Amino acid sequence: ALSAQQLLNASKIDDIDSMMGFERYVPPQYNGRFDAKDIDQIPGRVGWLTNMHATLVSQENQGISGVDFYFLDEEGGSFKSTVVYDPYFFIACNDESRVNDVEELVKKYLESCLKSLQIIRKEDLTMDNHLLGLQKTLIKLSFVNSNQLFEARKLLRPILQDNANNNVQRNIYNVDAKHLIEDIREYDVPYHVRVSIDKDIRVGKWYKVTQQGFIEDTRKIAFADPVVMAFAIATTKPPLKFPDSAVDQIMMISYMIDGEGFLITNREIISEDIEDFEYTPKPEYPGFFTIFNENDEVALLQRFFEHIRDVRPTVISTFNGDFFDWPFIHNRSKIHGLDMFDEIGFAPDAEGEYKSSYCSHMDCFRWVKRDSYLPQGSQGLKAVTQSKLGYNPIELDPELMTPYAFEKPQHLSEYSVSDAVATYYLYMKYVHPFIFSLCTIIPLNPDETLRKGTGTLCEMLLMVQAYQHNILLPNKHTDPIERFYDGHLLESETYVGGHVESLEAGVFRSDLKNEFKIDPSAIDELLQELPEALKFSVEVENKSSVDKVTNFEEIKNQITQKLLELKENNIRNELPLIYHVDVASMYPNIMTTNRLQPDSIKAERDCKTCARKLKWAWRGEFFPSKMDEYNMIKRALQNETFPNKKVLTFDELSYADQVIHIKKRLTEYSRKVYHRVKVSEIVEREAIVCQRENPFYVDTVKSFRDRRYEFKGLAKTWKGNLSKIDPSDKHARDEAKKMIVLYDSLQLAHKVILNSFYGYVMRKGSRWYSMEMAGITCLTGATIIQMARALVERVGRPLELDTDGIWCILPKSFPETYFFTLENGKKLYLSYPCSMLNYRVHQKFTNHQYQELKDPLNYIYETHSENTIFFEVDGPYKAMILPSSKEEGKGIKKRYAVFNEDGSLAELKGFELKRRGELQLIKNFQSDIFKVFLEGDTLEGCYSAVASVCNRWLDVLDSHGLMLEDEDLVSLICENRSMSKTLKEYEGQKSTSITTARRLGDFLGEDMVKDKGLQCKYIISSKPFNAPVTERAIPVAIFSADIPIKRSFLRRWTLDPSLEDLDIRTIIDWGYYRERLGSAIQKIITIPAALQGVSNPVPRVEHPDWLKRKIATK
DNA sequence: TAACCGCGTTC
DNA sequence: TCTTGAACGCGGTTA
Ligand SMILES: Nc1ncnc2c1ncn2[C@H]1C[C@H](O)[C@@H](COP(=O)(O)OP(=O)(O)OP(=O)(O)O)O1
Ligand code: SF4
Ligand SMILES: [Mg+2]
Repeated sequence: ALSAQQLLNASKIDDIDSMMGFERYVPPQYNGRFDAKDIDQIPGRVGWLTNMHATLVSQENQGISGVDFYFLDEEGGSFKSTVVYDPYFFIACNDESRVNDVEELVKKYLESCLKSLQIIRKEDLTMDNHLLGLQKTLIKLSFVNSNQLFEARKLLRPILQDNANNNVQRNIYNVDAKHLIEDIREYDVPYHVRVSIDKDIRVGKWYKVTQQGFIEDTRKIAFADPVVMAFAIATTKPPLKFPDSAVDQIMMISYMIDGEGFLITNREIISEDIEDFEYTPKPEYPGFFTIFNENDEVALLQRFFEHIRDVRPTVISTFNGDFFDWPFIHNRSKIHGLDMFDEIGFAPDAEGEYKSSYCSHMDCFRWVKRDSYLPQGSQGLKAVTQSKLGYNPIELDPELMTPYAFEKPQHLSEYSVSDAVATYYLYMKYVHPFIFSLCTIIPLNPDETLRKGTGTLCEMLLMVQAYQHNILLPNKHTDPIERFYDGHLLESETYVGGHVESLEAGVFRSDLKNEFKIDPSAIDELLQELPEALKFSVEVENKSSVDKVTNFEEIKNQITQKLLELKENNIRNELPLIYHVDVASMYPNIMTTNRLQPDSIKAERDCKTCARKLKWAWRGEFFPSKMDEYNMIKRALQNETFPNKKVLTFDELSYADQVIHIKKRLTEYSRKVYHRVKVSEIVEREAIVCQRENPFYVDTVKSFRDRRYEFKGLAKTWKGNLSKIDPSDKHARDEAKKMIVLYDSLQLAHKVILNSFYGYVMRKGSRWYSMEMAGITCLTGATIIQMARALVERVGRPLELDTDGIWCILPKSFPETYFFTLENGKKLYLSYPCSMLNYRVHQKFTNHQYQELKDPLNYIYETHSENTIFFEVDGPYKAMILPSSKEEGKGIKKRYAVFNEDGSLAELKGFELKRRGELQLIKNFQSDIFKVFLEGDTLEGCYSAVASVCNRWLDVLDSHGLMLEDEDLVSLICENRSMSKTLKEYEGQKSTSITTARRLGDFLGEDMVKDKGLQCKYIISSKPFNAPVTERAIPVAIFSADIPIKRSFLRRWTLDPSLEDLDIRTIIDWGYYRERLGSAIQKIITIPAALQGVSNPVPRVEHPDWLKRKIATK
């Protein structure tokens, strides 16, 4: 069957890898001991593992499944070895009495696929008394191949759906072996992952291939060096349109190999014989490119395909090559009669992405999207290169590439080549070390470590831990389709997340005095807690003792001066310090403090201080209908013929689509009757957390957090090295910076995976699901951060607060940073505002019930006090600009701008210029104003220097843009906007992006709006009027097209049949665009100035009504 | 006015 | 088949 067509395919693959140099090496036979202390005398071959692929092999009739491992040896060659391992899953029963009887049933019903049967015990944390050593008995169903495992799984799931569904009734006045199968387990594990876990094999490690298995060579830890190749293509699309594979040609293909770069050209579209040249933006990224000037598109592709075979790459890297680059090559190779699989070994898979067997295809766009921590507006290759590579790649309009093929091709080749050097060094500096080091710990291959969701990565890490501790894997979670509460059907239940608040707004600077009204009782507490808060810092936060200090009383008196000095002067006016307090890896440390894991959340029925009762906050959004109502609409629905995708009944439907209809018909009934559709209620629930459960989950979080803490630490050490270096030595400074951009990206690359251990608990299909633990983690974080704000509020003023961070000001007379001294010829760091917080969270949040198993054989536990929740401080900063809302008594959260002592921009957040695709004028306005919030010498002087830039930008919108040129206009007025889906999935929804897409469709043709993610760049129109903005967006692209279609389309949407004008200035509603500018100046300039006591610096933007009335009263 | 949506941020 | 979470700003429609 498919074993036959699956064993044919391997032949093909087996021959491809041999063509690309991957011999199938079988180790010599060895009748000796499986020694580990010396692997040198055991005969075999050493290799650095570089890929894995599940395959189907034959002896030495149906296939026996296994994994092909691709190696790079130390002699400079390569080989390939295979392991065989029986796929398997388990069966669980109700009655341990009858365990041997159902095994008899399994052997006979699964006769055609079962290979072996076994009775296995595993620890199951679902089970009473499992912490005393009790285990659960399972039946292990091994198989030959994975095609037979699937057959058996399709033979039992019928039984599983009888043992629950019904129960036939016969003799009403009155046990089968089939009803003992409670469930199957570990049935949905992918085969290649099952092998790497059970055999403890990872890509990026060194193994000595031997007859009895792979032996990890603990000696060599450093990676080997593959042969890397990155490439980017250039095409010849039509003007105004994205390239199509059918017609469009292929001008060039640039690529790089192991540090030497190459370029091949198509002379039927080009026009010159480009000569060998150099392009290195920085001396660290060489780019000497030798060009292969070829004639036709076939000579192109045939030289590319032959060069790959001549270099044997183990990794091909691209940039959005799975959605464009590769897929075009295949369609233009088929168009010219070639087989990519037969020539290179690449082909698309079930997900549409391109892969091979010997060569991992690394699409850099997936590391940038997932691990770069860059905003979506910075995920193009240019923004990525400036951010991560430290130079500017050459930009070129897409609508000038194919003309400049004939026009000026020696610059076109520089674009071609710049995209390659960007892609090659981006991969070599960021993608290669991150992904391959991630394969060291995560049991997948490079092209899957690169593409899986971060939640799935966490699932993989937790499975290795569950397997090595002999823990039975829970099945994948399935959400209940119907859930109720007090008689109402619910729309969405959730917990309340973190705590966000904006408190003050405006400008604050390290040289402009501020007013601090201080609570004396607050300092009185700081007075009492002071002796123990310093004993805190030296012990908990530095791992030392006050016995070794030389100056504890010397500094304790030193800082009690500055606090008692303030005890008298409650009201002061001094320069402020701008500081930031944020706890390091909050939610992970909240979890590892409270021993929080999903299996630790028990009930009353799952059970002297082991149970730790913690509180979370449930939030439900339910309909305002009762079940009498709910019952009434189901009867109406039952008398309706529904389509089949000829017409079926309501009960013949799928239950999932039943609720869908019910919800859509309860959608409108509940509204017209019960006045609304969503009613919100939040109840604070309590849950217990066993402090003695198998800590396999929380130990995976602690292990991964510790793995990130080192990178986050090394970055700080190199930050100080950059401080203590002369402001000139080029190499030095550069080197530092280079290292601090790598170690910040790396620690941030671990940041999302680390925090995905908390999100995994709520993920759809999670094996370890529990709404309780995610809610407990958030409310603990909320209560911690609100306790911290209540303290700083009484001694300074916090400006903004989010989840675990607090921006604040404190008077300059407040104690800042001191350093303890030891008799070791060393010193210890202390910043009092951090420690005063950390002492008091270590007094109201430590876990005095943390129990750990300290002798397993006798099942003894021991209690201690664990808490790893520390604040960290960054600063002091020079300035911070916080906007304010256009409504009364309301700031705005999640956006501000801070500035380093240097004047450099430290952090800018939330605003429109960072966001992907807003309107460029607002983006250009914002990238102009925050900089001149640093000029001037008084506050009201600041707001007027910034007002100059505000009025100059208003002059552009007030003068109808007649100062900007007819080409520098269209970009400053553009509004580029992405559409997550395709048009027909938006029917019923009317936005500006919607109509721009439909208008761009019947102009350029339906080929423009085929795939999703399309960029709706448009302008708002003046005509028609007395109408919505929704029905007024004009696709900006028409203005470069042909005049009659210009007038035809524009006249249709303007409702004016006369072609009065064709200029952008004619149709654009300037009153709209100046109102969107007026809102920006209100939020960032004037309203902030008012609340700081400065009259309107830009009186051309008018204060809102409520603030005028508030000004008149004062 | 206020609820509610899509998008893309900040956590 | 594959799949981290919630809170929020802002423009825009809808009730
Ligand atoms: N992608 C995310 N997914 C889930 N939770 C997140 C995410 N980002 C931030 N958070 C949640 C969990 C965080 O611990 C918590 C605080 O975020 P944040 O302070 O920015 O980083 P962090 O506290 O986890 O590490 P650190 O502060 O050292 O950079 O909010
Ligand atoms: S809290 Fe105590 S009684 Fe309850 S399950 Fe855990 S160990 Fe058993
Ligand atoms: Mg934090």
